[PDB]
Amino acid sequence: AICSALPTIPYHKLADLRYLSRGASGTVSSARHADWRVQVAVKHLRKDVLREAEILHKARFSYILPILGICNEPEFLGIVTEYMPNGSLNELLHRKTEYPDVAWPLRFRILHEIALGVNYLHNMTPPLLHHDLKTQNILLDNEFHVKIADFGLSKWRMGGTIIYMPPENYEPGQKSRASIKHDIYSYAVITWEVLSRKQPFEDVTNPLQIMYSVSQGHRPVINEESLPYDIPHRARMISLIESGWAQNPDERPSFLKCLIELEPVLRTFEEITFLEAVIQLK
Amino acid sequence: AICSALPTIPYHKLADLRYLSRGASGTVSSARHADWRVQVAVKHLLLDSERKDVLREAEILHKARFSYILPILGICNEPEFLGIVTEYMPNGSLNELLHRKTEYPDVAWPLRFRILHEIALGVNYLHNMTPPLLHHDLKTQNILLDNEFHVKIADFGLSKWRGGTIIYMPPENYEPSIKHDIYSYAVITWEVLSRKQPFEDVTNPLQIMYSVSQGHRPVINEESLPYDIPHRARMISLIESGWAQNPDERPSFLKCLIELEPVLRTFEEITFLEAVIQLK
Ligand SMILES: COc1cc2nccc(Nc3[nH]nc(C)c3C)c2cc1S(=O)(=O)C(C)(C)C
Ligand SMILES: COc1cc2nccc(Nc3[nH]nc(C)c3C)c2cc1S(=O)(=O)C(C)(C)C
Repeated sequence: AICSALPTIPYHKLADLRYLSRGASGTVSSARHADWRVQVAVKHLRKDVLREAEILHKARFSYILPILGICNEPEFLGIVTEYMPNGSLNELLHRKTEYPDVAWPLRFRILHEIALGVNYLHNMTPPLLHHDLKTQNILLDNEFHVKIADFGLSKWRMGGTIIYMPPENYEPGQKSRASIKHDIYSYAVITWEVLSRKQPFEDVTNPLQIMYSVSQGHRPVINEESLPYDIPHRARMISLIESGWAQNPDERPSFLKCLIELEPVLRTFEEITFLEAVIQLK
Repeated sequence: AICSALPTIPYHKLADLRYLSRGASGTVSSARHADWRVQVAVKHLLLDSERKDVLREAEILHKARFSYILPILGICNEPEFLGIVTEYMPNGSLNELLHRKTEYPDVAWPLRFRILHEIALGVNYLHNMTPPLLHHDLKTQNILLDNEFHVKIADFGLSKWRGGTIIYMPPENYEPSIKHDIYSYAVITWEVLSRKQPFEDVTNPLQIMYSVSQGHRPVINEESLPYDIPHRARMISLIESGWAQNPDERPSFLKCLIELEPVLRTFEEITFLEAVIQLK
């Protein structure tokens, strides 16, 4: 029966408000809270903003973007969260000039924390299904620890890129929106993307042509060029990817199964290697 | 009107339960959550008032959620067992970091200043709540350190909405205030910058209490606070105003933070990372 209320933040308490990005969800800005003396992120532009705040507030966990409050005024409506200084996983994987090396321990830690975050959502009462996982909404804190964001399409078990969407979701309905095998598919594509640092379906022009290929059973390429033979635990990771993005949803594993497979892999990395991987990025 | 409920954790979902420490508040054990696959910490203990105290602590932790407050994950509320489940802090307490000198020969200045800044950020947040939450039991022992040595404030047993060690207690509190936490903070600051035990040459805690009531404080000289400390004069000023005999002369955490902000800006981000790697 222990209940915590989300604080209401007056818009005038946000100082040094600076534009970060503009998306479908709305505009993201950075700011500093004048009383709390911390940096914050603000997602702004009704019911859909409040629904996302409610989900973030209820789904609080170590690998979920921490919500600090809501701006609910006639003048302004926005979601206030902790500021993620290292942006998104998408930026880390594809900004190769900015990041020439992303050490294996760190890539494996990121994959483990994404699975830990999604598993938590799935274990809630009732289960919370993300349904829009992408490298763009896997955010990175000051020490490159994962924070999952974007709960706009996230539904309680009661436009942009399609590369993380299972083929059965292309023509939606009751069954597809209800599916508990959607997030694992997205996770399988993210895993491939993290281990290769390549754009899934890079050689395909139209995203509609990607959709046609995926429905036939075609997936991002698994070979020596995309996934080199020097990748730690390559065979095990390939097995996880291929089961995760299987055409038949029934053949895709649960996040629990995924985590039990990843735990021995993560134990082979000494703690200092995670620290060294992060310093290499600065 | 957005409300979040604290999850109830069945005791059987806590695997590898191992003793860590025993305190006045209760026993602390480490464990792993069988479904969530994460390491956790459990603070556990049979009386109506004793049960109510644990529920009070869990309520405070749940309501006072913030970046520098120990994150609560759930409550174990069973006939068989009653406990508070939180994130596991792998680096223990600030007390251990400052005084285990063989384990930690160097604690670089950027990290010491970052710790001091995060303690002030955490306490300021508590003070800014509606109504204000006053810690009233700040000590180096309940300043916990996460995997990257970021601060998490714990122990909300004595924390009130507006025993043990007396070294962090203002003299007016001996015979029973929004000016208690700043006093504790001033002692913690001295302790962080010196790595010495406050009043180390005293054989009885009553001798500390008598000294403090007479306006005497931990020594500030070249031996305790060397001349090579970054921003030494400013830090000494903060310490001395923070532990002033007259509570009215002690600053607010807002003032304290405005004082610390330019100090923290002089350190490049990579120096914090290098300070942590030096500890491993
Ligand atoms: C450094 O760039 C960003 C930092 C962010 N920190 C926290 C949250 C962000 N976005 C967000 N998602 N959902 C909510 C409710 C909020 C505030 C952040 C977003 C960015 S960004 O927009 O520049 C990026 C890296 C995603 C393009
Ligand atoms: C590594 O040692 C500890 C880690 C801890 N991690 C999280 C919480 C702890 N204590 C706690 N305080 N309040 C609550 C509700 C809880 C669970 C931790 C305590 C320890 S310890 O007891 O070994 C130490 C370092 C304080 C002596």
